[PDB]
Amino acid sequence: SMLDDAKARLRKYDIGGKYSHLPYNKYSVLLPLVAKEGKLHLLFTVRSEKLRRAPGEVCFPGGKRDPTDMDDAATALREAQEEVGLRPHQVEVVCCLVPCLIDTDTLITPFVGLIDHNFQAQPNPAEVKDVFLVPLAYFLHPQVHDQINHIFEYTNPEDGVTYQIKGMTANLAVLVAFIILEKKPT
Ligand SMILES: O[C@@H]1C[C@H](c2ccccc2)[C@H]2C[C@@H]3CNC[C@]31N2
Repeated sequence: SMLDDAKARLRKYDIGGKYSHLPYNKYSVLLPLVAKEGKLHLLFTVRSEKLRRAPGEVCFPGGKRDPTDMDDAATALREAQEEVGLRPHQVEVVCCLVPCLIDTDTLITPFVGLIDHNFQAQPNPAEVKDVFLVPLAYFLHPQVHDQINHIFEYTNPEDGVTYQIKGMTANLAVLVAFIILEKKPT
């Protein structure tokens, strides 16, 4: 099946806990995979303005580890619940992808999660201004704009609204698309 095929591909790139004990400032992100209309999609947030860290940007759900988190996957799930109301029974964490090093003292750990078909996003307006889906296949042939910095523009065919996706978020989206969609019969 489509979902079993995706999880089996993703498992080959799981690094597990290999890098999780190193002494960094620690953040996790959840890359949430949603099946709709026979295709895979990724779920993105638009961050609120009132936030000190990173206002108005397109990002995956996530944030800073705290002392309650049992492990780095727990951080990602805690933060996804607070931002969009995703509950634990509604997500299966499939793997941990290559972490991202930033600013010399920070390590960001990405987890891929499969999302239950009955989940419906409840944006928390104190953290998130918007929540939207992008088909995974988009990231193999994106609409690119140069700010030189590469920026993707995605227009939702439902309402004509355009979103800009860039930086680590765009890099991780392309990676997940390559892992899941490369070399597939039609
Ligand atoms: O907040 C996250 C994590 C990263 C981060 C960088 C520096 C300090 C803290 C955190 C970057 C890259 C991520 C893209 N979405 C916002 C985002 N900023």
